[PDB]
Amino acid sequence: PELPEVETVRRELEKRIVGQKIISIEATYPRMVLTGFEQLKKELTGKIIQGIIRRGKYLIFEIGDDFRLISHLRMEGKYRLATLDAPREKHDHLTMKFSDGQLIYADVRKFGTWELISTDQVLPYFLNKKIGPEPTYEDFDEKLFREKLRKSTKKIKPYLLEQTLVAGLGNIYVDEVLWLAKIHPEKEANQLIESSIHLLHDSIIEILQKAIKLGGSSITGKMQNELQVYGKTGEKCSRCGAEIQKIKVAGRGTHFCPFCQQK
Amino acid sequence: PELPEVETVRRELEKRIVGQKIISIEATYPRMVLTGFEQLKKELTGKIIQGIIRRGKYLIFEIGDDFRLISHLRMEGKYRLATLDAPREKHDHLTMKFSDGQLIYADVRKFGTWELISTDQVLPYFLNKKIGPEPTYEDFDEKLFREKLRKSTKKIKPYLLEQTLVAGLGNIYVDEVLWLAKIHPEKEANQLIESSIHLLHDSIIEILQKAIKLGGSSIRLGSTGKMQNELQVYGKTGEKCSRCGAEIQKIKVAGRGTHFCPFCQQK
DNA sequence: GCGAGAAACAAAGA
DNA sequence: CTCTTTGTTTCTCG
Ligand SMILES: [Zn+2]
Ligand SMILES: [Zn+2]
Repeated sequence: PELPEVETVRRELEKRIVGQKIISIEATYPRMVLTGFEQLKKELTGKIIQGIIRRGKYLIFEIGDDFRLISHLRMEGKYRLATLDAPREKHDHLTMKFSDGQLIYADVRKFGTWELISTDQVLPYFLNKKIGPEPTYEDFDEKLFREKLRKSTKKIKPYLLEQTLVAGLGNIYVDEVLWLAKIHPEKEANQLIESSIHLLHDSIIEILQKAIKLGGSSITGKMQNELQVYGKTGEKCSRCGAEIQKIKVAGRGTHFCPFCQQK
Repeated sequence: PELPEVETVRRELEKRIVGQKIISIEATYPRMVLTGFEQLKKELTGKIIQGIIRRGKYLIFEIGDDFRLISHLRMEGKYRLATLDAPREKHDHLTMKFSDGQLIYADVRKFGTWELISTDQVLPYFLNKKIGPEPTYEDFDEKLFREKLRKSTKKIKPYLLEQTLVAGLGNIYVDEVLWLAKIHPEKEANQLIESSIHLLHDSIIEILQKAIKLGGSSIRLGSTGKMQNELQVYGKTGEKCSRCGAEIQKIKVAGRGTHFCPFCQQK
């Protein structure tokens, strides 16, 4: 999941679990709680979920007043709400039990993480990750973006995916955005023109905000209907009729139009 | 690679290339020759490799009389000897060709460097970097070492890594030394006792010489090492300390992965 | 001071 | 990027 998907998860959870008291926390894979499962159990049991925030692809549960739970799903993490008598599934790892149901975290890869952070350490935690700005016209400043790009010979796709220029792009939306901006994924950042950078800036926001609006991509989101390159190897570019190509860039599957996006 | 690995490489090359005349030097990544690839090609082509020395982690090729080739392998740099018709490999950057084969330099991450330096600028090259002493009893004076430590607030692990106190420790051997001397990586230099310092000094020499003897550490020319079997903490996270039984922990210290026994090494 | 970060880069690991 | 980490050194930041 990318930013839009995480934000969709944040909204669904906000509607459903805010106000709920945690009766118990149990784990079949405590190691995914990097800060220590027993500590987390001690501090959050009996507390009320007050809210759920997001920064980048990170979810932030406001539980009690002193601590926050920072959850990253990584590649395959998924939350579901189940009844109390719900049977286990193979890749369930963690559960928060409430008086009339439970919030289960599952992850086939076991990459996702929980981190218990004191409230005062949340801003620092994100500063320290060097996470870039939210992809909004409010936060994502084109001048700073331009300045950083002009200073780098990094290929634009991998650089965008670092999360430092702007937060929230994954493999799917980076390909979408480069297509929309007519930029080759292996173009060196400092070869981008000013106008090209402007369009890239806006396409980042426009695609990610649109995808939030459609509840993310499901491959129950609807953004998958609006994908122009991801998964369309061989099909015709809607803009020029060229066959969409798939190459590997810094180890990642990459879809692009060979006419609309040229190095 | 660290000092022991560079020494192992220096030995293997010394045995195999001294006396060879350079027929050609070619590069697919000329930018790693920081002083200018073309000048290097022009100055070394046709000359005989007379010897290879080492200072710290640096290799020093004596080729001809007027110039020295100073090579640093940084993180992953690797030399090998191949036949003349050898296929290229993905991360090969430079080759030095001889009449019966070639010496190829490869480096996945492209951190490694070559520099052409005139012979009478070699000693100043090293002085200018402030490289510390070689880790031998003869060169590594405990008295200077002590004075430098007593005067500094630096955390001991990053200070050792700087190469100025003593030359040749990298992330592996610094972790190993500190565990042997029972010193916490984050301990400030000036809080070290004279007896700690003495033990530290000796452990540096003892580990780096045992490492050279064992042909270096082969984790993932030079690649037949045995020292990796003698490691006590580096990469042993979650395993038992061999001295006290406690769980080896890993933390980050000045940006580097750091393995210690928290029982044996208290800050 | 100092330590922290970042640059240079690619691929493996969790 | 899903993100972090890696056998180094040199450099700028705060
Ligand atoms: Zn097209
Ligand atoms: Zn111990």
